[PDB]
Amino acid sequence: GFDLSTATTLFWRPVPVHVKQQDREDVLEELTFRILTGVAKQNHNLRILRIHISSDSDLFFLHTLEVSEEDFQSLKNDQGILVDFASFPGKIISLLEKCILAQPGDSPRFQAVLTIRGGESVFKIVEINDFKQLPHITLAFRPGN
Amino acid sequence: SVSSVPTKLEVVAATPTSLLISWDAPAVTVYLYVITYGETGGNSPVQEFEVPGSKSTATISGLKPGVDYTITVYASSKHSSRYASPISINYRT
Repeated sequence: GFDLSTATTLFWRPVPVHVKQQDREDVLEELTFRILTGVAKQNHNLRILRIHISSDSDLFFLHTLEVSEEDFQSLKNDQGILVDFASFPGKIISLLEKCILAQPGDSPRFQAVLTIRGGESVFKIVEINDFKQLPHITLAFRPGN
Repeated sequence: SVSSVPTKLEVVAATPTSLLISWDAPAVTVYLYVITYGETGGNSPVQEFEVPGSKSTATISGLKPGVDYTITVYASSKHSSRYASPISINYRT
């Protein structure tokens, strides 16, 4: 449970995302990202990060991520992150900005991908070079609010 | 560098109760805009809403007619915090 009353919005704008689903065609579509930091109603001491992916065109397209300070430690180790939970939102925003600022003839090229396969969808921002898609951030999103 | 503040802020269209404000966006990729409106020299606390960074216009509703209002647009970017870089105008509805 997130306290939307005590929540602060850091980022609210569309971001270009490559959306892959199992039975549908790949689509390059601009999805609205809203990033919120705040505390839970159950405990002002628990700090939480909220990211909401939505489409202005589709009312059924909703994907949500909530990360707690405890959850961040697992994310920090598994992904080699070197910043604290306080700096974590700003780094995500800068990565989202690089996807927005990406140009067609970019090498390496920054690209954002939302992969929807059943009950979960995995969001990733990658830098595509000659060798590999190197991962900058990978986040697990659940359908709904 | 280039300025992170919105450039030209004006009331484009108006109703006795509502205003539509337009601004020219800063060259920086804007994360969000925060708009504060209140009555010029009034006793009432200032009202604030947020609009997406892609938007260059906003609508303020519920206003009282013939009253002078002070409207401020705050633009957040890489180098601008929430309430840094403000542009304000005064309008009589």
